[PDB]
Amino acid sequence: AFLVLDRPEERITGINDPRLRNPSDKFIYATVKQSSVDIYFRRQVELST
Amino acid sequence: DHLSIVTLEEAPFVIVESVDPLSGTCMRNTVPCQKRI
Repeated sequence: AFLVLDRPEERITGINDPRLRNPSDKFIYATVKQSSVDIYFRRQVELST
Repeated sequence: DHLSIVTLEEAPFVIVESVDPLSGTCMRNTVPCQKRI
């Protein structure tokens, strides 16, 4: 039982993941300044946080 | 018509934010509101 479920969890399901939809300092998001990704997030309504 | 509505800052219901420094007035998905002191 200990060996079966000592499995770490990694980020999946893209930006739809609610486990880290709310920002916190433990994990860091990043992109490249002045790119298409910056325009996409800046022009999105729900993706403002 | 035109009418005035009271509101109060709440956690997920009414989040009051400062004025937008990029657009200038307010961002998308937001509505201007006033306050007196």
